[PDB]
Amino acid sequence: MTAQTVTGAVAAAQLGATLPHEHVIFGLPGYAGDVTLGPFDHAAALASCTETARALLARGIQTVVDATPNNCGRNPAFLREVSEATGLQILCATGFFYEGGGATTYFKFRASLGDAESEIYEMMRTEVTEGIAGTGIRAGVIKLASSRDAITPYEQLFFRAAARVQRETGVPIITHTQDGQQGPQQAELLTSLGADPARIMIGHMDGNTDPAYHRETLRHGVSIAFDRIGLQGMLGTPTDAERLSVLTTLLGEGYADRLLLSHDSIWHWMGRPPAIPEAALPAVKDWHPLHISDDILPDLRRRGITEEQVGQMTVGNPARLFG
Ligand SMILES: [Co+2]
Ligand SMILES: [Co+2]
Repeated sequence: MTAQTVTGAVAAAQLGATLPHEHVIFGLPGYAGDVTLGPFDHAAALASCTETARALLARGIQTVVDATPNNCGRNPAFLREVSEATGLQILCATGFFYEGGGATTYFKFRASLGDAESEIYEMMRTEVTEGIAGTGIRAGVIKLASSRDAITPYEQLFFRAAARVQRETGVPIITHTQDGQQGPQQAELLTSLGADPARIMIGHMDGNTDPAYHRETLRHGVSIAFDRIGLQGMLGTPTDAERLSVLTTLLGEGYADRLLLSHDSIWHWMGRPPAIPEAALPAVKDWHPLHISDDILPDLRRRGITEEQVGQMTVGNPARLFG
């Protein structure tokens, strides 16, 4: 095992309770073009993010997996600052985001002129085994993403590169699914390429409310994450009540060792600060990284989920997957 964090290798048994998909900082592609009126205040970001990390530690959370793709404001050196200041363990990612998420097209262009898969493979392999941008800070997971209606031929370059790095290094893979679709397809493709199903987490599976979809995904041996908990009724995301309805069904069916829980929260936004309109405030009220600890786990316990099941989802599963 060992997990590769931004401060170094840590044993699987030292990961503790983990949030496996969050964003310490995050910018939607294009934020860097808005630098003049949306500059990065490093001191303010560090204060805000350290405060958040201290709050998680208070709740028994010892590790966070930052899922931020390379083109979405990823900043390993900043993650390391937050980690060294607080003791919160942080894994960072290597990967690029879905083909309708912007940026792109740099590799789209390179793919049209040459062997982009091989170049993406070398990037992922270098960032996992040696480090990111000269810093010596290594990625502890590979980030993949697909579009809603298909895993596009362009997206597949990244899936094929990631599978090879996975086979060679053991590194975990976590994913983005768009609008509650393609989970079975991701699982099929990655397993078909010989990637280790005990080291794959199919993401945003809470985006779909039909348990048959989750079950099919789960036939492939992989883990699945209800990782946007708290983001409610916003652009097709279900409510947390709908999420927990599906989760308790799956727990009742013995799936606790393959379910994981997160918020997909953003602790500090790159670019201009977010301007949330009045009618959207309910959607984001509970969308912050203390919601699972304070609201969700106690609610599951009230519903009859056992301490053993909660510990499996929040501690056991991450140790196996990331550790
Ligand atoms: Co995502
Ligand atoms: Co995310």
